[PDB]
Amino acid sequence: CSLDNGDCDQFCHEEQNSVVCSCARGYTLADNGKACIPTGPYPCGKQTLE
Amino acid sequence: IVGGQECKDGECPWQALLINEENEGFCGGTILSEFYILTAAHCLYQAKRFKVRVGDRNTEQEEGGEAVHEVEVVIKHNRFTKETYDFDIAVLRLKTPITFRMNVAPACLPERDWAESTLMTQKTGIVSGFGRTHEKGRQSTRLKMLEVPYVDRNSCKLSSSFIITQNMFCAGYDTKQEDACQGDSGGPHVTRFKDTYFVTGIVSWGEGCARKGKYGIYTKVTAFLKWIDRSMKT
Ligand SMILES: CO[C@@H]1C[C@H](C(=O)Nc2ccc(-c3ccccc3S(C)(=O)=O)cc2F)N(C(=O)Nc2ccc(Cl)cc2)C1
Ligand SMILES: [Ca+2]
Ligand SMILES: [Ca+2]
Repeated sequence: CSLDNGDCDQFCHEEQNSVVCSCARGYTLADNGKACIPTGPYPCGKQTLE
Repeated sequence: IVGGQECKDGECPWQALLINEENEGFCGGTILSEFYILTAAHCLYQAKRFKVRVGDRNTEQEEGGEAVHEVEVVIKHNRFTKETYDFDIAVLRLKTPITFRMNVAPACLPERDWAESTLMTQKTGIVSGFGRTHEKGRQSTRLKMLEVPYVDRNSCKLSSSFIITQNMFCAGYDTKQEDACQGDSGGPHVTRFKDTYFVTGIVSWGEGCARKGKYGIYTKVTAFLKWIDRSMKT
């Protein structure tokens, strides 16, 4: 997790000497196990456009 | 906010404003979810009864995007003391849920270890509010934001006339005339990481505003993550 946040979008943990990414409430971890996808409208921490 | 810039449309959607009986703002807050608001404990001993306004950017004209919410439960940290300003944190449960929309969205709550290692080690954070734009000035009519550098802990312990506890952290500039101020208290201090903003602090206090050799003091959210989680379930 020390190298570019383990390539994680948000939370990064080093379980068993291996990167494990996770996300904040309202987001689901993408298939690649790194990106965080908003589960719906107005996800936390995002500036609003509309 | 002294200095800084005006929050443009949709830039500070997690900002909440505590308003008194006169519908006048006196403190800020951070939207955590549709039912919860994060603020400073000292802001509670600063008004009889109050409500929470979200979606506002200009306290003068009525945009139509603003919304007022009554407070159902006030959860103030039992250890807060006006004597040390330590444990300056409170959580508010609203009577009705907030409707997210343009200018209304929650800031993300981060995990403790990750936040301390990845967020607070960042170069800067962002503070926002409707507070005074000058130490002796008046309450700001427009919502403003300011990028504040994280300050070395030893650096500000030396700069403070008061004890800086482990529940506090400093941010701002030593000599540059930019800082949060009275009226911004209870408001958000967020840190951006890969285009996502996480709440990292609560505007708490400072000796004057934007004064040389002095910094802004904020409640360290990471020190209360478990307390916040518990408050949000009850
Ligand atoms: C004079 O300052 C004026 C008035 C007001 C204020 O009340 N200050 C303020 C509060 C608490 C303590 C203190 C802290 C620890 C232990 C004991 C005390 S004590 C015995 O109560 O003095 C010190 C202080 F200066 N202020 C701001 O809060 N402004 C501001 C707020 C947030 C930020 Cl990020 C930057 C600026 C500007
Ligand atoms: Ca308005
Ligand atoms: Ca200063």
